[PDB]
Formats: sequence, structure tokens, C-alpha cells
Amino acid sequence: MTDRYSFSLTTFSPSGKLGQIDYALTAVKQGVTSLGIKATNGVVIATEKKSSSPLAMSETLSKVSLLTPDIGAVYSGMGPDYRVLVDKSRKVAHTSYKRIYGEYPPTKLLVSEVAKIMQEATQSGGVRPFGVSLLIAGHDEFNGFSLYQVDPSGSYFPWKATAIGKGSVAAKTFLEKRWNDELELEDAIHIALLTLKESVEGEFNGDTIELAIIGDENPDLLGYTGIPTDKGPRFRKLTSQEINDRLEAL
Amino acid sequence: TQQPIVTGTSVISMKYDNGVIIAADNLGSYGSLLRFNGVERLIPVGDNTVVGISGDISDMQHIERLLKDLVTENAYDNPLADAEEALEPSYIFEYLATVMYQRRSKMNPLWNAIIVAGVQSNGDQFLRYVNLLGVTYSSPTLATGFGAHMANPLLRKVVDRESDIPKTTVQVAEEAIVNAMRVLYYRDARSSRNFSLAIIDKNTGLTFKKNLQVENMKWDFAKDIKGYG
Amino acid sequence: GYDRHITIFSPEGRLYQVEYAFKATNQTNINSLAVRGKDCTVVISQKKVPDKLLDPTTVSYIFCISRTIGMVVNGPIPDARNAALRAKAEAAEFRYKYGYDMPCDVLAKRMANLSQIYTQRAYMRPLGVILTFVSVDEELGPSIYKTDPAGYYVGYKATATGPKQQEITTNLENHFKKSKIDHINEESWEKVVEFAITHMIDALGTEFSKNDLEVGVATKDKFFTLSAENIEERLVAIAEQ
Amino acid sequence: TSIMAVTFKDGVILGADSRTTTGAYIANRVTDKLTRVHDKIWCCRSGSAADTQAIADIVQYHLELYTSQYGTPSTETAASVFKELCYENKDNLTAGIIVAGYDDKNKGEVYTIPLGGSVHKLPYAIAGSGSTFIYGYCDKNFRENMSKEETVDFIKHSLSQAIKWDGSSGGVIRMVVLTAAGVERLIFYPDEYEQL
Amino acid sequence: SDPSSINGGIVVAMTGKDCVAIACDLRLGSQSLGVSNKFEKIFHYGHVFLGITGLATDVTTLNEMFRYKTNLYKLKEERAIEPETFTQLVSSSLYERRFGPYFVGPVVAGINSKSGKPFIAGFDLIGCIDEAKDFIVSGTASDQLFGMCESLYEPNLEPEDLFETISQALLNAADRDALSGWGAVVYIIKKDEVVKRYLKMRQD
Amino acid sequence: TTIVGVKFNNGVVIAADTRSTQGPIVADKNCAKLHRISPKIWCAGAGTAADTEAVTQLIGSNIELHSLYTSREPRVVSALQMLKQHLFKYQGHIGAYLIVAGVDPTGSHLFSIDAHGSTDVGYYLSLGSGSLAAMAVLESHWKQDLTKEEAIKLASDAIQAGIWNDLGSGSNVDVCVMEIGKDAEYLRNYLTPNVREEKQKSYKFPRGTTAVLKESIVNICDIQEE
Amino acid sequence: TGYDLSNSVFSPDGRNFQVEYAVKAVENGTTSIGIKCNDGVVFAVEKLITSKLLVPQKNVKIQVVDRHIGCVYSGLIPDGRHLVNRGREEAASFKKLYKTPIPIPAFADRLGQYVQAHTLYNSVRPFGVSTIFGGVDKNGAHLYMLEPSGSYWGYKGAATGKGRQSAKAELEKLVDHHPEGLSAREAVKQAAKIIYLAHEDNKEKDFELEISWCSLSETNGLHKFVKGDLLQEAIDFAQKEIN
Amino acid sequence: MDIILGIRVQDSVILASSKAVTRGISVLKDSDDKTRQLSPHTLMSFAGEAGDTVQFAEYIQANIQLYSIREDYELSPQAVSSFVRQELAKSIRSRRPYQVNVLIGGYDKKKNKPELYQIDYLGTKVELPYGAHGYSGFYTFSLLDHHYRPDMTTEEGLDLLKLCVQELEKRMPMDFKGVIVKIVDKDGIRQVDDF
Amino acid sequence: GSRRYDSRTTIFSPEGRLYQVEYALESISHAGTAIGIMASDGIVLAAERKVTSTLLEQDTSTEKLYKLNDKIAVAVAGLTADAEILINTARIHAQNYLKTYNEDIPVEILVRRLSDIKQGYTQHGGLRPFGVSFIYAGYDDRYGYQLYTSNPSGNYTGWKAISVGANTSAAQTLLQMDYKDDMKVDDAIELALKTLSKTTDSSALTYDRLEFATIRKGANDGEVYQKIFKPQEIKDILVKTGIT
Ligand SMILES: [Cl-]
Ligand SMILES: [Mg+2]
Ligand SMILES: [Mg+2]
Ligand SMILES: [Mg+2]
Repeated sequence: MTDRYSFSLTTFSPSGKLGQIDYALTAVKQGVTSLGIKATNGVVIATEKKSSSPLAMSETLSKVSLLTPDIGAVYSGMGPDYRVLVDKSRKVAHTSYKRIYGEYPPTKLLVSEVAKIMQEATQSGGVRPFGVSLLIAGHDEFNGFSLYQVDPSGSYFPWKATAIGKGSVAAKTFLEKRWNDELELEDAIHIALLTLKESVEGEFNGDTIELAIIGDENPDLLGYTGIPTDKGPRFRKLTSQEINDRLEAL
Repeated sequence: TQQPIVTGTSVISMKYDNGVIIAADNLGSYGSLLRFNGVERLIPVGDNTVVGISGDISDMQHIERLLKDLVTENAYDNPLADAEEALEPSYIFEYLATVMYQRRSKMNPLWNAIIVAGVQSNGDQFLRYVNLLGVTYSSPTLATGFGAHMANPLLRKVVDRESDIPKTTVQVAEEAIVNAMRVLYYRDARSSRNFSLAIIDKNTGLTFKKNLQVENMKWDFAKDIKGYG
Repeated sequence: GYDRHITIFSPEGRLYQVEYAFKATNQTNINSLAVRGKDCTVVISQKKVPDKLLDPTTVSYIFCISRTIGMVVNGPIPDARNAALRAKAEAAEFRYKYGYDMPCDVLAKRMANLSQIYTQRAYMRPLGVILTFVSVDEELGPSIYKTDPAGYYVGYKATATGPKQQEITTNLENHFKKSKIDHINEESWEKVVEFAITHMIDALGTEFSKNDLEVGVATKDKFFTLSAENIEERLVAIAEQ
Repeated sequence: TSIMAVTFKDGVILGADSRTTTGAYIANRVTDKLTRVHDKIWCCRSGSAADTQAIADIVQYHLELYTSQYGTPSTETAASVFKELCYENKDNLTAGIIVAGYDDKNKGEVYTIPLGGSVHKLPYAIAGSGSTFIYGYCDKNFRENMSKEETVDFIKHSLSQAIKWDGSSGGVIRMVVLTAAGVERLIFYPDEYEQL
Repeated sequence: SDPSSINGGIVVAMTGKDCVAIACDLRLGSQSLGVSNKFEKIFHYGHVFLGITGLATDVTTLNEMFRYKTNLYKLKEERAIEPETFTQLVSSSLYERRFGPYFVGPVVAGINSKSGKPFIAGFDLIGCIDEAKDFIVSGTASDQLFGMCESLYEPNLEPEDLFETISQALLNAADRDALSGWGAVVYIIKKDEVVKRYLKMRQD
Repeated sequence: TTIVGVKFNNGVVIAADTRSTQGPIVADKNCAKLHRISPKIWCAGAGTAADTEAVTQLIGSNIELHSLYTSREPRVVSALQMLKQHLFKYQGHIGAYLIVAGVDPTGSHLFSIDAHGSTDVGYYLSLGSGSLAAMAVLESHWKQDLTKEEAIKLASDAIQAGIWNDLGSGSNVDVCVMEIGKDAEYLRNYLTPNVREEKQKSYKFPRGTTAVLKESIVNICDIQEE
Repeated sequence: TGYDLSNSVFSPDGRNFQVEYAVKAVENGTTSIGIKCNDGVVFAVEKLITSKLLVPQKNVKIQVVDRHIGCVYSGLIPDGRHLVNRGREEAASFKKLYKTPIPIPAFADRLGQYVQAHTLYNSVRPFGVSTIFGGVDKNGAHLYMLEPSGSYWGYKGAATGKGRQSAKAELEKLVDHHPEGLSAREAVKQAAKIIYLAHEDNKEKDFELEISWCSLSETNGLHKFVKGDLLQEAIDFAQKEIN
Repeated sequence: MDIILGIRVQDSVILASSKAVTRGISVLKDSDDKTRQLSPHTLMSFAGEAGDTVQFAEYIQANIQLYSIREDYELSPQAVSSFVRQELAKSIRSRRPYQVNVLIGGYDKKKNKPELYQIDYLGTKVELPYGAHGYSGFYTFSLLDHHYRPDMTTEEGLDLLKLCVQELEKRMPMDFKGVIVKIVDKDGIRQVDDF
Repeated sequence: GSRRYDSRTTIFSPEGRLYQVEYALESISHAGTAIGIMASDGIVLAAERKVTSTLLEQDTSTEKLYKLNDKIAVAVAGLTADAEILINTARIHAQNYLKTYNEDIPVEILVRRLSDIKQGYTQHGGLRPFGVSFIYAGYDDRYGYQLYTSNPSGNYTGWKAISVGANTSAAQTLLQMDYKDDMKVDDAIELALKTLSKTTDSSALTYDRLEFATIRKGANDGEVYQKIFKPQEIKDILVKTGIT
């Protein structure tokens, strides 16, 4: 046995292309649309819960994941690759930051750590790149609210708003017309729901849409009282009911 | 480095004209506490060898398992496992002696004194000693612990040198062994009345005697002894 | 065309070795079905003993992973047992480290993560199996979680796997469309097994004897498999109404 | 600590006091020293509490994994796993463990594993600091194939005396009964056993 | 032999109204022998100040280590580290040497640049944080400092009053310790100005 | 240090004093000894203070990751198993003696764990140099089916026994109450029976009392533009 | 194509061609069988006498594992020996930890997992043997057969090698004509016959019969080779049936 | 080894180091040079455990010479002293620490300043106008504290050094067989052959 | 076995070229142009972001210009993710040096270290090289202001003015035409922006498509200041130099 693939599986072609990264991006293109919009007092990330079967309980499949109390993530592309990246992202937030500084990492640095992991799968021996693009929304004290995209290459870019996957080209054009620097969180959620409806074929409701926000601190979700400085997580996943309420005002 | 915990006392043995005899009591001491009263310290290997073990009992049980594994291993891909390529006493001893010396050389000894008694393929008597240090020696009579100090003198009165061996019958040898066990019972505070005795003879093979007792004891003279002066 | 031999991306962004591992899944030509009751989770699987020289008691694709978790496998038996042994080891280690029994969904996720690794690391091939884990979880209740060679997993109200999964799936879909509940509203596991067998008969259009089926039942604090005579009693009850 | 296990007609019963001391201070007066490593394989622990707990947890893990693969383990198998840990790690352990279990084929069995990591199969076994005071009593009063009630009395009376003389032993007398009928826990309080 | 008292020296830190003060003696010695009267024990990384008493080689090593780490912190975070964060970094760094520790008694002092809140903290040689509101002491005359601080200290002292209080706490504590003295420095720290004062004291 | 844990009707309460010492010297007069492993699993530590803090945070960190991985709220038995196996591995060299208490989907729990890795179950426990003083109170007043209010009272009384009678313990009483189906309520400085009396004299100096050799501005700002 | 050039590669069918090619090596080997009797198992194998220079009864093929398990295989003999060596390590470690000798189903999986491991990587070649093995444990007699893929099942009778079809047909008759069961001594006789009958596929060269057995009554649950008079009696019985 | 002294004057650093090598009962040598040139304008004297002193000194010398060749540049005395300190600070927590105390006398050609660094085997570094290791400071520092001036000439430094050595020869029990004196300035390193 | 799938990233062609290095250089030729110009009183770094969007958050974005320490910065051309791996290593090297010698790392020593790391990937390990070219802008008290470049081969050279990425041939000719030795930073700023404006593949050069930095002794007295230009500051300098 032993892993005898100690050589790169991603290499430069004569034209300068890194084929495997391009092909990973193609897999992301086939993936279900997900988007992110940044407001003045929050960030919203959203995607469609494309249920593989009606017998499947799609609530048990979380496309939108909490990374830290103030950072959340959504993806387009290969689900299983995303799931393991979430596990690694959650851990690295502790091992390379919280266990050192006694606090959770700022969005940009956690993104940087996730980006590094994805870069290494692009150069390390005997592995393929991750077939996902991530959208990571978060808040921290000194940088405020932010939204980042991370690609299979490990490249990451900050966005005011963006979309990835299936109908990203049309969705991004839709977002360009609607986005301004004076949006409140509820306005961003409204735009998110509007944008997401265009790429969704079938049912469009709280059970088929997954949506989360990075907004105000939620002391009700902290689980304990007594420490004034601890005010609760800014990440909050919207319920099926909360989504449907906003679909009537749509 | 360790210390023995549960321990077995003397193993005694001698050669006679047609084979060897070996004996050891059935006690497992826990310091001065006579804790376990049914411990078999003579372990036969095949029908030609008996390994007698004193000292640490946990290590004895480990050695017992090594010997059991040695028999299994010898039988592998061996059509003559019950004939020409059966385990000899000399093979069993040399293996143990290797292990004992290796273990002491790693400063982690098997805390035992061992006597391998048996009869070789050609009928020759085999009797050799090995202990926790890897020290080995052979003699017409061999004994461990207290037996070395009390049994050997008595057994050497029967077989004092090599030329006494052919003159010594199995009856005389067994009688001498049994008497020595009685003497040890009188004088060793970590001995028991119950013991096992094994005879390996080139003609009659391996005779294993269990549940033997020290008998014909002299105690009557104690009644006359009064005070300390 | 070495992109078809190892788990790297094809120009279409596909992993062919993963796709071919899905095809190996149906090599046994066996169909399995899992459903949830009120207090139990039942899994049934076709049993085919094509050779008379076989000992039929050793022919099985249902595994007792832990006391609480059962697993049925769709795929070749070597890969099935590979996954079974690992799942057992993972479930035991979990209990030792964290002081409580490994939940069915957590085991499914763990085995799915392992599978995902085989789709990303070139030296390891995917296992050509689909793993359906069942239990009555102490927090979530009756549970069905299924894993595949892609490293995908999800919970199910009910599920079916095999060559004729679609027929069974649609049959189950239609029943739950009527009842409008996520489970079989039945008290005893015996009747939930009868439901499972009845609907497999309807979907496949075949009758079963006691030796044609294999049944696993999960209740609170234990998973167990039924004997041929237990299944016979089940088949008699089905025929008598 | 005073611990014992006794085989009888219908199976085996484990017994223990409940006192855990740090020097002369009783750190826990209601300790449970009867530990479950499998459904009908339990053990009595003496020596280092950290060591015996660590060992027992590892054994429980091993027997759980054994069961998943090979079905219910024998009491002998459980004793062997205990022994392997105790013997191989003798330099770093202070553990005296009695293993008791019920098979249907073998019925009640008792194995004692003292400090060195040796194994001894016995009709009954006593261990812990308090056992020293009841070697005489237990040897005189033990009979094979006792009834459940007789064995409960034998253990109750024995541990009563061990508790009476040993300062390291005390509290309640806990007992676990292992038979074909199942697993029964018993407890006996000072006001009961002190007047015996 | 005792590593924490070979070289000698002391650090003290105090909070005041919208300000913090940190002070140290200047002595480095080899037991009885005075070796240097210019061995400063207070360092700073941006606006966060760190005093370190104990074994002098470790004092130097830790200063270099925390300069190292706070420089990388700044490059990645794009901002200067804060006293609360740095305190956790010191604690983490010390505890990672749990079974081969730096023989030091570090003291953090500074003002949070965003909240404006004065902050001080102390540590034992393996990282246990003492986050006192009033004062932190460290070194071979820590007993003497505790005695001085406990009686001399009152809350909400103005910067120039706090200077006198901390100075007198250090000086008189140092004069009752053989291994402390030979000069002293006092930092008065406000949100965007820091003043450093060398004190005149007896040189025995 | 005095630390106690007390089970009650619908949960568990943990309490501690607030004195941390260096030998006979009081390092901190208002130390926080009640640590959070997770939102509803808290523990109090005696022994080497940094070993108690470090082992809490490490297991607390891993408990959080475990909770995220399994999509389940952390259990006290998990924290316990992880703590004891970590401590046992280090053979008592990590001098952490903890009382671990909490609520989880399984119910309410109370455990003690000692540096070598042995754990114990109980309805009432005490730890630290004032444990004997505390346990005297617990053994005198504990009963089955205590209410929340009774348990808080008993816990704080046990800590007070340590405060007054143990020289290793002092200052204030911290309490944390973990009730089933509720947020854990951390009550920092629940009792404050040791406020220092006003001093006889103000020791504020006249300005210019201290002799100064040199003054200088310290550049804390970065390298400037232009 | 090219899917068959590397082990552990799934073809578009979902097949591992390298494992299927290993089966060809097995099919090329001599005939070996196993018969499960009332209280034990019997193993027999065809040994082709390539030349007169071969010393009779010396090149023993059947192998013992521990003291209660017998193993016989067809195909590449060295591969079979390698598997048995592993089996012996597995059995030793099991007994070391658990005291009791390894149960036959437990042992079967140990071999099965090891063989299956050699279908997971391209850095190893699959085993070129099918192994028939078994013995007596606490739950009675067990007979197994293990293929290059790692697949194994329990059997009433088993056969592999060049004359497997012939052997299987003979085994199937025994199963039908004896639902109550076969005695150990009967199984030895029948094993001799079946090897003799299966030798028609290898009729060019003459052969040597080798039989072993584990039986609760006949061998005390230990694996033993059938020797001397009992072997000759089985050879006579076999020779009588072919004529 | 025994006595090593250092004094930084106006325009140079002077290092004085004893000549005796004693192995227990006998004085094996009375002309030993306890110093190594690390670079043209940097000199290091040393004292401590036998063997380790020379091994460490030559190891440092090799490293500085390697740096000099790689970069075609002479490291400043400060940079060299920091490198040396780290090596000793690394060494003190090693399996077997270097038991070596050093004085580094260098002339910084960039700043046109002499510099004297004292480093002990723990990695305790201090920059001084004058320094010593062992018991040498106990006898000499009272004289240096009195007479030293920062504007002293090299000749005055040597005269103050003579007074220090005389006091050592009077009150020290051990015969250290005099000292070898070396001067480090802008022109490099030279040895005073009559002292 | 595994050999079948090995591309062999570290082999010579028959002409004595390193395939992967050459192909990595081809990749870099499609990256946004970066320019460095060294003047007597400072250094200029100017770089073009690749076809951006209006929704990209520019003020928090960094793809071209990175700080290695207070004295040294780099301009990147190629795979950004690859660059960040090397940048972090370089930052650590600079701090290691500072801890060891208590002096800031000389520019060339840092450049040589990174270049050696790149070289290693071309000679051993069987891994693909880093698809990155750097322009290093830095200052030390030995050589003063310095410009270097390194490419995937691990070869590095010093420059008065240099470009990397797209249209380097056109850019270098333009720089060679207008560069003079007595040039000042403000003149170099203009040259850099003019050169990008002519060589760009975009229709026009705007602030949102640029990253800009200067290393000046225009720091109050005997010290050096790094200035990573803000979006508004890039917009102002574009108006000042008369490009927009
Ligand atoms: Cl995982
Ligand atoms: Mg693969
Ligand atoms: Mg008592
Ligand atoms: Mg003083």
C-alpha cells in the first residue's frame, strides 16, 4: 500500500492552463445556484435545497453552515467536498486562532485558512482540487460585515454581492441593478429571494430554500446569561416560516 | 526493572540412570501471605520435556504461553512434528535461555529461575538451569531458591558426580526427591505440603504426578520442648 | 484518457470512477427497502442463495454495527464487509472517546466522509457499495441514513436501493402521499415489517417465501435480525388478510 | 477497599464496600466499585482508582468491539483482556481486579487479577485492603453451590467484618447478582450489616 | 539555583482614570554581583506594553518572540494587536512550554484603542492570567510591591497622580530588596500619548 | 480554594470562592474559578490554576467542534470522558482537580475529576483546600429533592464555610445554576461579604514628590507619511 | 480501454478486471475440495505428479492454521502460502488477546479482509488463489471458500481449480442424498472419490491424493492429515468407484 | 578557563584573557589564547568548561565567516552578539548545554564606534563599557567603576587594565599566568605582545 | 502502479528547458501587468487587476500588492493562491532573521530565500512549480532602494525598472525609452501609470482596475514608509498625472 501518488495531479498545460482547476470550476458551474448579498447592518447568504428525492428529509442536509458564531458559509458544486471543508474550516478556526488568541478569527483570515486548504489540494501530491466554490459571510469587530468567494484554485475575493453556480451570470446582472450601499438587512433578504426565484424551476418556499444571515447579536441563542461582554452569535439560520413570511411581501 | 509479586518457591530435580525427575510445590505466595494453593509450576512440553519454574508467577504464565505457542509453531508445515522434528528438551531450553538473556539485556527480566528437565531423541538425559540473568548451568542435580541450599546437599549424596547417574534407579531418585520436598516443607517458610512431581524416562516416557503430599513427618519431639532456656 | 482510471476530474467536471462504483453497487442484483414506524425502523432485503452448496445462514447483507445501529449494504460482499468492519470500529471508538452511543446519522456522516476521501485521493478507490444505516436514535427517534460511493448522505423517511429501486421508491412515495405522515403509523414492529414486505411484493410484483427475504429491525436500545421462522410468521399474517 | 466475588448454584455475585479514601479522609463514602464491562461480565476494582477506571473503560471498549464482530464474549475472554492490560503495563499500574461473569454454557465464573497481572480462576475471590481480615472467615464459611440467599449472606457477613476492621473500607455494601434471570443490584446499609 | 531570582528585578502596573502606568527597575545581576543598571524590562508592540521579570535570558527571548508574533499578527490582521488579545497570546505562548517553562513573571499594560478602556494583566511562569482592576506586581520584591500597592493605591487616579503613586510603590519596594534597584523607569500611558520617565534612586 | 457542586430538583448548581494565592500571598482577590466548557456545561477548578484553565478550554474547544460535527448539544459525560482521558494520559502532571456540572438532552449531571484521571458521581461534592469545611456544611444540611433556591443557599453556605475557615479560600462567592430546559445563569460575585473597610489615611502624594532624571515621549505610532 | 491494466480500477461495467484475471490463475490450478460433515470438515487436493523424480507424500499442500483450522487452495501456490502465513499471525494475535482459539467465522473474515485489501490499490496484485478452509470451534463445524476478490461464504461442500465443475456436481449429489448429514469417515471416502473423478480434467498426468480432516469425535477438533491405512482405504474406495 | 576582561574606550575595545590552562593538579599550559576572530573587526574571548569553550568559539567563527562570504559583508558587532546569544539561549535547554561565557569586542565600521558585549552561558546579553566573567569582576569592577571614562585613549585603557590585572595577581588565590591583551579598532584586531 | 499517472514535473526537455517552468511562465503572461520603477528617492509599484466587476469590494481587496515587512513589498503576477503561500513563508523568513540578528532582513537575502524555494520545486519533489512571478520593492541600509524579480524557475535579477505579467515586451520597451537614472518618485509614478495605460488590454485605465504602492524615504527623517494606495488615492493620482 502506502500513498504512492506523491506527485502533482494538477499541472500546467502548454497553454498555461491548470486543467484540473478549470474542470473543478466546470463542476461548480453545474452546481445549484447560491448567492450572497451584503447590507449595511448584515449579510445574507442563500441557496436552493435541491432535494434528490421527495422521500429524503432535506432538513437533514445543511447547505448553509455555521463556521463560527459570527461566520457562515454556503456553496455551489460538489456537496461532499463542501461538507469536509466545513469540518476543516470549523477546526482550523480553533487550532490556528481561538486556541492562540482566545477569540474567533475575523472573516478574512478564516477565509484565508480555507483558501490555503483548497490551494494545497491544487498542488499537493495525489489529490484533486475541491469541486466547490464557497461564499463565506461574516462579521468581526474591526472589519465589520464582509462577504467572500473562494474558488477551487484557492483564490478569494471580497464581494458586495455575488452569485455562483448554475445561473450565476444572470443572477449577478440582477444583483448589479438592485445593489446599493444603503441597503438594510431586510432589503438584502428581499433581493436575495427575488434573485433566487429566477434560477429555481419547481417549488419556491421555506422548505425548498435555505437562507441564513450574519446580523445582530442573538443573546437568546447564547445558551447562558451572566457575562455582559458575551452577547451571542451573529449567524442565524432563518426558519421555514420566517422565509415564507417574506415570500408574501415578495 | 520490576519486582516479583506472586511467587513460586523451589524447583528441585536430578538425573537418574534412565532419565530425569523434577518437582515443585503448588503454592503461589504473595509476600508472606500463602495466597494461592493450586498453582501448577511444572509445565510439560510434548512427551519428552518438563519445564519447572520458580519466581514470579505472572512471568511463569507468560513463559507457559510461549511454550504453548512453540508447540503450535513447530507443527506448522512439519509432517514429522510428532516424530523426528518434534521439539527436543535442548531446543526448548535454548529458546528460553535466549529469551531470558535478551530480557535481562533490555533491563526488563522475566523474574524466574527455570529448570528444563527432559530426555533427548537419543535417550540422553537433559537437565539445565536458566534464570532471570540469563545464567545457565548443568549438573546431575539442580535446584532453585531454597532447594539450592537444602535439596542439593541431599540429592548430591545420591548422585555426587556423573558416574553415579547409571547407578541410580528411578525408585532411589524419586525417594530422594520426595524426602527433599519434606525437608523444604520443614524449613522453607514459603513452601506448601502439596506438590507435583514429573518423571521423564527414556523407556516409560513422561509420568506426571499431581496432588502429592508431604507425609511421614516428625513432630512428636516438639511436646518435650519447653521455654527457651 | 487516464482521467477515467483514477479519481480526477474529466473535462466535464465528472468523476468516472465514482460513477462506475455506483454501477458495481447493483452487481448483486439485490433490492433493499427501509421504513420507519412509531417506535422502530425496519429494513428488508432480498436474499438469493443461487448455489445449493452454500450455507444459507452465512449469506447476508445486513450487519449489526452496534447494539443500536444496523446496516444493510447494496453492493459486492467484500466491499460490504470492509465498510461493516470500519463502521463497527468507528462506533466502538466513538463510545469510548465521547461516553455515549454513536448516533446513526453521525456514523453515516463519518462513513460518508471516508468515502469522500476516496473520491479525492488517487491511491484509494471508492467502495462499490451503498450503505443504509438504521436505528432508533435516543434524540431523533427512528432513523434511516444512506451513504453512497460519492460520499453523499442524507436522512430518509423511507428508502429503497438496488436495480429496481425506482419501482419501490415510487410505490413508497405514493403511500406517503396518501397518509401525509413521515412514518408507518403502527405500534408493533411486527406490523411495520409486514408493511415493508407487502409493499416490496407490490412494487416488484413477486411473491416471497421465508428464505427469499432478510429482515433487520431497530428498536430502542437494540437492533436485531429476524430468523427465517420469524419471517415465516410475518408472511403468514400477510397472506391471511 | 473490600471486594469479593462468589460463584454459587445459579451463577455469581460480586460484592464491594463504598469507601474511597485519600489518606485518612473519606473522599467518597458512596463509591460504586462494581463495574460493568459487558451485560453479564462485571468486575470489582481495587488499587489506583484512576488506573482501574482507565483499564475497565478500555476492556469495555474491547468487549463491545468483540461483541460486534464475534458475539458475546466469555468471562475467560474478558479476564484475558484485563490481564493483557495489567501484565503488559505492570510497571505503570497499581490495579487489583476481580472479574466475574455469567455464561449459559459455563455458568458463574470468577477470575482474580492481582498486582503482577497474573490470572487465577477461583470458586470465589477476595481483594482490597480489607480482605486481609476475612481470609480466615471466608475460608471457613465458603461452600460450593450455595443458594442465592446463602451467597448474599456469606458476602454480607464477610464484607461486614472487613469493614469493621479496615479503616479504608466502609459505607454501604453493594452487590451485583449475575444469573440466567438477568442482572440484579443489591445494597445494604450500615444499620443492617453492623448488627450482624 | 532558583531561576526566578538569579538576575533580580521588578515590574509593577497600575490603572488610573483613562490611563495605565507600568514601571520597572533597571538592575541586572548575577546573584550578589550587580552587572547592568540599564536593563529595561518593559517593551512595547504598537500601543501594548509588556513588562517581564525573572530570568533575564528568557526576558530577552520572550520580548523577541512577542515582537516576532505581533509583527506577523499586524501583517495578517492589518491592525495593531490589542491588550486583551495580546494577553491571551502571552498566556497561550507560556502554557505551550508547560513542562519546560520560561522562568518569567510577565505583566501586560495598555489601553484598548477602540473602547478606550484601561487594561492590565499579570501571569505566572506558565500562563495563568491575573486580570486585576487595580494593580499587578511581579519580581523578586513582589511581596514588598503588594504591600506598597495595597496601601498606596486608590482608583481613578489622574495620569500625573498615578505617576507619583506607582513611582513610590516601585522605589520603596525596590529599596527593601537586595536584587532590585539601580535605577527605575515609569511609563505613563494615555490613549494617544505615552511618557517615559527615568527616576532618581539610591544606587546600592 | 473552595468549590462545591449540588444537585437539585430540576438541575445542578456549582459554586466557588474568589481567592487565588501564591503560597501565603493573595495574588488576586476576585478570581473567576467557574469556567464554561460549553453554554450549559460548567466546571470549577482547584489545584494548578493554569492547568484547570487550559484543560477546560481544550476540552471546551473540542466539545464545541464535536457539537458542530454531530449537530447535537454537548453532553456532560462527553466532557467528562475527554477530560479524564487527557488527565490520565499525563499521569497527574496536569494538576487539574475539577467539579464538572451541567444539563444536556440526557438530563442534569454532577461529577468530580482528579488530576490522575479518576472520576466520581454524586449529589453533592466539594474540592480544594476548603473542601473539608464545605463538606461539613453539605453533610449537615443536604437532603434529597432540594429546590433551586435551597441548592443555591446550600452551595453558597458551603463556600462561606471555606471562606471563613480555610486560609486558602476567601473573598467572594461565585455561583452558576444549570436548570433543565433553561439557559445556565452565571452569577458572578453572588455574595460579597469581604469588602475592605475605608483606610484611615489617603496616600495620594503631592505632585513632584518623585525625583526624575529624564523625560521623553514614546513613539507608539507607526512610521508616518510625508 | 486500459481499465484491465491496473488493479483497483473500476471498468465502465463496475468490474475489477485484474481480480477477474487472478481467477483465471485459480482456474488453471489443480483441483481442491472441502466437505462439511456431521461434526467437522474434510479437505482434499489433487497433486499433479509432473515427474517420477517427485518424492511421494513430501510436497505437502494442505496447511494447518493454529491447531484446529485446515487450509487448502488452488492457483499460485506461493500466494496461498502467503495468505496462510497471514492467517497464522491473525490466529496468534486473536488467541494472545482473547485466550480462546480463533472461531472459524472470525478467522474467515481475517483472511477475507486481507485479500480484499489487495483489491484496493494498484501497488499490489490480487491473490492468485481460491482458498478452501475451515475447522471446528465452540459452535461446531464450519467450511469456507475464499476468492481473489475477497468474497467468501460458508459452504456445505466446496471445490475450486481446473476440475471444479465435475467436483461441484458430485458435491451437489451428496447434499441431496444426505440431508441428515455425512459422517467424518464417510466424508474422507467421498473426498477421495471426488478428487479421483475431478482428475478427468487433468487426465494427462497421474496424481497423488492428499486428505486432511478436523472432527470432534475423530480428531478431538484438531486438524490432522489422513495417513496410512485410513488414506489407503479411501484410495481403494475411490478407485473402486471410477471402475 | 579563568579570567577574561573587557574594556571599551573612546575608539577601541580591549580584551584581556588569562594564559593558564589547568587540568586539576597541574598547569598544562601558560600561553593559551582564549579568543577567536569572528570577522576582521570582531573578536570574541571565552571561558567556561573544558572542550566546550573552543568547540563553541570555533563553531561561531565558522558561522560568521560563512555569512561574510555569502553576503560579501561584515555583520555589525550587535548582529554578531545577537546571533551568539541565540545560540547560547538555544543551548541552555539542550540535552547537554554549552557551558561557555563570552565577551564580544567589536568595532562597528558603520557607526564608527567600539562595542563590548558580555554574554554568559544562559544567553544573558548586556552591552557594557567594561565587563568580565566569573570572579574577575569582583576584584576589578571597583577599580573600573572609579577610573573609567568614556573618552579614554587606548593607552589609558591599557594602563587601567594593568591596574586591574595587578589587583587580580595580588588577591586571587589562583595563578592565571598573566594575560594576553588584544585591541579591536577601525584598523582591525592586533595583539599587545608586551604586557 | 502509480508511475503511469506521473507527469514528471521536474524534467528537462531535449533542448534543456524545464517544461513546467516554461508553461508556468506562459500562464503568468496572461496575468495582469505589474510594474516596478526604482528612483533615487523611492520605489513605485503599479499593477493592473484582472477584468474586474462593479460588485467587487475593491477597498478590502488585495490580489497584486502585498506587504512582506515594513521595508519590503511585492507585486504579484500569476496564481494569487500560489503567491500567498510564498508570501507567508517570506514574512516568516523576515521575522526569523529579525529575531536572530535583531536587524531587519536585507532585501536580497529575502529575495534569494524565496527564489531558492521556487527552485526546489523545479529540481525535486515531483510537484508542479508555483505559477507566480514577483516584483520585490524594498529598502535596506546597505544598498538602499532595490527592485528585484523572481519567476517560477527560481531565478532572480535586479532592476531599475521592470514589468511582469501581460505585455511585458511592450511595457519594457516603453520603460526603457523614458527611464532615466536621476528620476524621482513623482516622475516614476507617472511613468508607471502611463506605461500601464498604453499596454493594458482594457479600453481605459481606471482606479478600480489598479493597485498602487510607493516605498519612500518620504517618511519624517531617517526612515522608510510603505504606502498602499487606497481606491480614492489611486483615483486622485490618475487625475494628477492626466490619464482620467
Ligand atoms: Cl470525519
Ligand atoms: Mg481515488
Ligand atoms: Mg471502616
Ligand atoms: Mg536594592
